[PDB]
Amino acid sequence: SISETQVFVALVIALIPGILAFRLATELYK
Amino acid sequence: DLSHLTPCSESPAYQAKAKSFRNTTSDPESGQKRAESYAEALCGPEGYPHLVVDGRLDHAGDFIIPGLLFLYVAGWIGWVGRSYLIAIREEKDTEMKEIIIDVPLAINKMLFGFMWPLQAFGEFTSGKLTVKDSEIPVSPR
Amino acid sequence: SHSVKIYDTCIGCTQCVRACPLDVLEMVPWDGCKAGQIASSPRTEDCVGCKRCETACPTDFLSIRVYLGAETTRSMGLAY
Amino acid sequence: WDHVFLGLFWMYNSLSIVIFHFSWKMQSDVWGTVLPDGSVSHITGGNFAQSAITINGWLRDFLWAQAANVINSYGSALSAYG
Amino acid sequence: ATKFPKFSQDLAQDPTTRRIWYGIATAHDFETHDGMTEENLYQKIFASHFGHLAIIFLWTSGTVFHVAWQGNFEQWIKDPLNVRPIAHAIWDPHFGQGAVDAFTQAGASSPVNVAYSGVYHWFYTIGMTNNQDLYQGAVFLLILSALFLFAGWLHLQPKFRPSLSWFKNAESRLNHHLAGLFGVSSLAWTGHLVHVAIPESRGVHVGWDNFLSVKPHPAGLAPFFTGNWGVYAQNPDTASHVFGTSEGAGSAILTFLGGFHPQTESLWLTDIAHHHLAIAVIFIVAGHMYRTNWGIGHSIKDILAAHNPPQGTPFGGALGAGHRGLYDTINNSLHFQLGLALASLGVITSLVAQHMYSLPSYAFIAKDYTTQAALYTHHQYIAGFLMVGAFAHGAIFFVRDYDPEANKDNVLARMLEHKEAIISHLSWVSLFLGFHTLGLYVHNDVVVAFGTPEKQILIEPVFAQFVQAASGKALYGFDALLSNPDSVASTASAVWLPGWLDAINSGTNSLFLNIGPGDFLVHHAIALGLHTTTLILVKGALDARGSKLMPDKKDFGFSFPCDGPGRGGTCDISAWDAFYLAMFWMLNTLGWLTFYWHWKHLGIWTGNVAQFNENSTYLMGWFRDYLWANSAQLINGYNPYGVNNLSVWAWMFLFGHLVWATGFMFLISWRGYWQELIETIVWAHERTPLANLVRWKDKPVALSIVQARLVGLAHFTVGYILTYAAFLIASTAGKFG
Amino acid sequence: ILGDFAASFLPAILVPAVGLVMPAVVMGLLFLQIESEA
Amino acid sequence: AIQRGSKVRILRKESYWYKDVGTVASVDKSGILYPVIVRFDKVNYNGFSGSATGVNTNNFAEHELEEV
Amino acid sequence: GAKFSNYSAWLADPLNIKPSAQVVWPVVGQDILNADVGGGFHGIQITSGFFQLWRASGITNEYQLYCTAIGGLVMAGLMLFA
Amino acid sequence: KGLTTFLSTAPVLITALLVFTAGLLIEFNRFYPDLLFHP
Ligand code: CLA
Ligand code: CLA
Ligand code: CLA
Ligand code: CLA
Ligand SMILES: CC1=C(/C=C/C(C)=C/C=C/C(C)=C/C=C/C=C(C)/C=C/C=C(C)/C=C/C2=C(C)CCCC2(C)C)C(C)(C)CCC1
Ligand code: SF4
Repeated sequence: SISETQVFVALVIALIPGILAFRLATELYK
Repeated sequence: DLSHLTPCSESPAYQAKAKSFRNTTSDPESGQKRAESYAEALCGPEGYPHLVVDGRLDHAGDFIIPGLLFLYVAGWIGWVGRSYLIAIREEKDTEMKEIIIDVPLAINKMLFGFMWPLQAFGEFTSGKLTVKDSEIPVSPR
Repeated sequence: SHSVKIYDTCIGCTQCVRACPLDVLEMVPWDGCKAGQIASSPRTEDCVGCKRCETACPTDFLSIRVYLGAETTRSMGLAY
Repeated sequence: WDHVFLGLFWMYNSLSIVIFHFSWKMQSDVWGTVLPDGSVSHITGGNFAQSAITINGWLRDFLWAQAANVINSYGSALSAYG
Repeated sequence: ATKFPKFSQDLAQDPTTRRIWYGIATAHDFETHDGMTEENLYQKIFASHFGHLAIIFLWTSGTVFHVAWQGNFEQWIKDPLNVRPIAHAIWDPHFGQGAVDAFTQAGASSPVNVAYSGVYHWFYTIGMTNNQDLYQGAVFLLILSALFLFAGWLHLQPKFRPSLSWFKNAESRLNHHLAGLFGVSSLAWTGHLVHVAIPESRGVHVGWDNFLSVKPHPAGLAPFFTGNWGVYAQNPDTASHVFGTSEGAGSAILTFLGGFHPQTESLWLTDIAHHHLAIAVIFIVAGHMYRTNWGIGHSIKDILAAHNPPQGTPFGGALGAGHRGLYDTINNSLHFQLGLALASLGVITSLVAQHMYSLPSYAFIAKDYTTQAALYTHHQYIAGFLMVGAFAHGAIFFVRDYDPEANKDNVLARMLEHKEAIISHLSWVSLFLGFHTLGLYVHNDVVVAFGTPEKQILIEPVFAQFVQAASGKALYGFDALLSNPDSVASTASAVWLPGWLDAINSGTNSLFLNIGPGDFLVHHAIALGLHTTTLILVKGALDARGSKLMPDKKDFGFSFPCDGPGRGGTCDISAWDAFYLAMFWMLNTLGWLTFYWHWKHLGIWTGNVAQFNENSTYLMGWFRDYLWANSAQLINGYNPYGVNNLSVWAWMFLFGHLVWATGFMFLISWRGYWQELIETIVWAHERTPLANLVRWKDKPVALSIVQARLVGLAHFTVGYILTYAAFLIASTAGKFG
Repeated sequence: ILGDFAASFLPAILVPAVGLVMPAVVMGLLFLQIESEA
Repeated sequence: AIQRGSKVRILRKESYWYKDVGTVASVDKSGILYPVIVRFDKVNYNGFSGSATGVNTNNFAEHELEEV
Repeated sequence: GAKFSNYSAWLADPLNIKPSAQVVWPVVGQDILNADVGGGFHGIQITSGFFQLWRASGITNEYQLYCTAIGGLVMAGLMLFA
Repeated sequence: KGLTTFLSTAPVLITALLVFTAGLLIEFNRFYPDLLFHP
């Protein structure tokens, strides 16, 4: 199985599409 | 050659069913008459007659004879209806005998409706069967 | 507000004005008809869009024609 | 007229629930045979107390269970009902 | 004076609740937005594409991350035929002890969900072995989704916003989509197959560390350039090969047997790689067709304008002007491109559904029956969605993008010229299928009910059985073109035949099933469903611009309620009626074919195929032996005596019934009853004490006519898929689970 | 019930966040967005 | 050639009797846009829902017609 | 009840004979719809409660049902004349 | 005289036609029952 740290690593990796989805959605609004 | 479909006489599932065929009419041997009459068909593994529809002969009785019989009867009905509909047009009061059917005209249309394919071929070759695309109401595009 | 447009295939039968429940329509003089009048829709901001005028029009396709557009508090017909 | 049109659907719903309540309550708690000991063995077995409180109980123990007769009626005297 | 919706100012000054509902539904219709040019339209669509690809990649990343994290991919690869795949864990505050005990399944110590998408078989087939290889794939998909998000944000910046000429460059887009999106991607998947998937099927771990060291063939890249390509097909996999390990394994990376793997009951991975390399070569060659910058190639406009049969041709000028006016009509109209895309995608999704069940490509997926059922039903319902949307966008193209001046007497204009000859003949074929399919079903029902099942009209589907025999099935004894070994096709150099013939003549697979009289009638029901759904869709697409009752249907647009009670009554006359009334027919047709697939495959998987073969000829056998019989373990998912693992599926069954029946409220009851009701509710709110302090900013009105048709349609649809997915999954998981 | 998978406490935090907290935040924010004037 | 009682075919696309033949009831000689009153055998869609009656005549222009 | 029923048979043994008042003509396989209800009578088991109504009315033979049918026809003709 | 016009209406004649057709089919399936196909 994967480790406990790999879950938190994948979460902070997932913040990079988390921020960029917020950046695309506001520019798609404009 | 339909090797999966056996004849019902040679099929050992049809003979088990054919003892217990119920009578349909008041005739007591109606089940036996159905059992002997359905033995010339093809039976599957269930023991029930199957119909092969590809226009072959020795299986034309499944579809070709009933199909041609229906085509004659349906052409009779449609041709007598079209003949009555055409005949009641050009006499200036058509809705009243569209709603209340003129029986003496309808009888003469019906009993002379046996020769529907000859009249259909005559109207097709004469051009009086089909209305030209100019003289017909068409909806806007 | 809805757009009530009156076209030139109008016989001036005044059926649209009598069929109108909110006084959207009226008759103006018109030289292009036998009846000498055509329908007009000045206060079309009061049009709800019921198309009773389109129901009463006797032309093959309707000389008066309602186009449902922006919705206001009068187009919805709201008492509240 | 259209309120009558909708009220026909709602009387269908109302009276369908009424006759379903009847056909389950009487079959589960009234109708049945009498054992020689004296106890009553009902048609379904008194399942209205625990299954008529759930929609799944109404679907399973009433609509699914009691329609086993109407779908297996073919080839029998009640096949016109199927 | 309300800022929502920003894109529409007609809805912004709406003082009612219709403003919010219509700002939700007109958000993605960028063409009707206020102050929208074509140049901004195409760029907003381009960025929405990147956002949608990022949503797809995030969904895939979440799927792989939940297989890696809280699934059992270590335990499943040891016993793929017995261990149940875990999708994800369940954290529910509402569970009692019974639900925690019931959902603690598949060898877990936690409430978990059993995976029915079958991505476990896909991952095991493509080369995934442990959870770390899934975790690195999930992280890579997260990076890919972030990359697509940054690309979409970048292409909204004015430096990188593409011009309108770039978007309408069809020749370059087709070249890069056939050569690069279809050819380079298939070539890369061939590289993964011969580099990872085929050696991992033979026990050889590769990974990202050893792919530059492990050589895929013993003769690596030397027979490729010399020309003797047969070296890659010299030592194929033995029939005694065991998947995931080295015993029985071959060495050839491109075999061409055309059969099934005897263990996994799936296609060979070397066959898959050879197929992908062949289609990658063909797609690259087809990608070198249209001229872009280097003179040589094709221009689509010349191909279209040159394709009109001249005078002296036996068909003559039957097409009129031919195809001139196309490549302007298609390229200018986005709804034409969208309809063509959705039609092609629906057809290939239907092909995916019809091919992944008969020709499985994943290891041990033919013996996971519930995965096959979920995959077939899931792809066929989506194919029906795409096909109805294709026709809906054809209707949208006719109502707001069709120019009769540009399309003058071409094929597209002459479709509208006889637009109702098509509708009349499609109505005829719909009635011709419907009257006689229902007539034979009702006849069989009546004679089976009357104790005489031998009086049934049982028709053997001899044409499709002839097709089966022509593909190599010797069961029907036709001896035609592959059934006999002495045909011109059988005596050819076709070396797929030793694998294909014993793959098709063995009854242990789903390849070319035995079809009988219960397959003829359901196929004609299917033909009735497609013809009738096509009748609603063609009828509304061709009558989109206008017709005899409503000539100016193009002035009100695609989606309007009605045109009043005048002219006899005008309910459902917008071209949106085609979509609205064809969702029902598409769902009915997909219900018919998915009931067909599920009952036939339940008879196959249970081992008792006679139940379908004698009971599907009449509708009471359908109603009893398929619905009532297989709903038994479903509705007993929770009873007074306990809770099973199918309690969530019984709950979804009832939930789908509730949503489907709630749709009837919006579809049968109509608007003014509810407006008259909400007026009394508004009076009650404004006249009661202590609640008239709370005042609405927008005036509560009933849902509009099109909105409520859509809401009832969405309820009907969501209830339909939810209750059939629940019934399907519980029916074939309570038995094979 | 905590699972045998790694970081089993994360369903106990994220599921009430995505099921209760951020839908309340999104409905509040979208309510303020769709009901604000001008 | 347009005179009262002459059978004439309609060239208005949007009309109910497009490419259908009706008789002429009256032609107006004043300067109006649609002077030719044409009466048809069939009836239009016009009327409320459930109405068994409909109109069967309309005014047409000269260029909207052709004499048979 | 007078002609096509087992009412005289039902009055002898009302606990083991089902009420039937409609026979089905044997032209197709609908002769199976004639249920075996007792007393050597085949027909459709009616559920209208006419048999219990006639037992509560004191009707003992089918001639009293035939007279009531004749009186119903006379009263129907009288109502048409009125 | 006005009765024959009522008997010449569409529902009366369609009922007479359907009763005649159903009677012909029923009298055929009594005397010649169980005809699934032509022998
Ligand atoms: C769209 C894809 C997808 C979907 C459907 C799911 C669904 C699920 N996840 Mg999630 N998740 C995903 C992506 C996905 N995830 C990815 C890419 C990661 C990062 C590696 C994870 C990390 C993760 C953790 C660590 C946990 C879950 C859990 C959950 C469950 C409840 C949701 C929750 O509270 O956590 C959501 C929490 C997140 C951090 C997810 C963030 C959003 C992701 C990245 C995708 C964005 C969703 C979508 C594309 C945007 C909205 C679309 C809109 C139109 C609906 C549920 C089974 C919980 C669980 O297992 O409970 C039993 C849990 O604790 N997820
Ligand atoms: C003279 C009568 C007549 C004739 C010959 C036609 C012929 C035609 N119709 Mg039909 N049809 C008619 C009456 C007629 N119909 C009536 C009464 C209805 C209303 C129920 C329809 C409604 C209709 C539909 C909905 C469709 C057709 C279609 C068609 C075509 C294919 C045949 C078919 O599908 O049959 C189908 C026939 C029916 C569904 C009903 C027919 C009812 C009977 C058999 C008609 C004859 C009896 C008549 C009432 C009385 C006869 C007059 C008598 C006093 C002498 C064909 C051009 C299809 C088409 O456009 O294909 C190109 C099409 O989609 N028709
Ligand atoms: C070779 C270079 C190249 C490539 C790879 C791409 C790639 C792509 N372009 Mg692009 N394009 C290019 C150059 C290229 N283009 C050029 C030069 C032009 C300028 C004229 C365009 C202009 C352009 C436009 C205007 C648009 C695209 C879009 C897209 C995307 C298409 C949608 C998608 O992701 O589907 C990918 C789908 C597949 C790979 C599969 C297709 C269906 C297959 C063949 C059916 C069978 C599937 C098979 C069974 C596999 C199953 C999978 C598995 C689970 C079993 C994709 C990322 C769109 C976009 O913006 O997206 C962000 C779009 O708007 N491009
Ligand atoms: C569609 C109409 C319809 C049909 C077909 C029938 C058919 C049936 N009814 Mg029924 N009934 C109906 C409407 C209908 N009823 C209505 C509207 C009422 C209310 C008045 C009743 C009340 C009624 C009762 C009370 C009983 C029946 C019974 C019967 C069954 C045997 C018939 C018989 O001979 O009973 C003959 C029964 C009687 C003569 C007793 C009725 C005497 C009542 C109490 C006096 C009513 C007087 C007057 C007409 C009503 C005035 C109303 C007042 C408020 C002013 C049969 C199933 C009987 C049954 O189920 O037996 C098993 C039974 O006892 N019906
Ligand atoms: C309105 C419109 C529209 C719509 C429509 C639609 C949507 C359509 C679709 C359609 C479809 C989607 C179709 C499909 C088709 C298909 C086909 C046509 C196929 C064929 C095939 C074939 C022919 C095959 C052959 C073969 C082979 C190859 C091998 C084996 C054998 C066989 C024979 C099988 C559009 C969009 C255009 C545009 C606009 C207008
Ligand atoms: S739609 Fe109604 S309110 Fe508006 S002009 Fe016509 S009749 Fe008057």
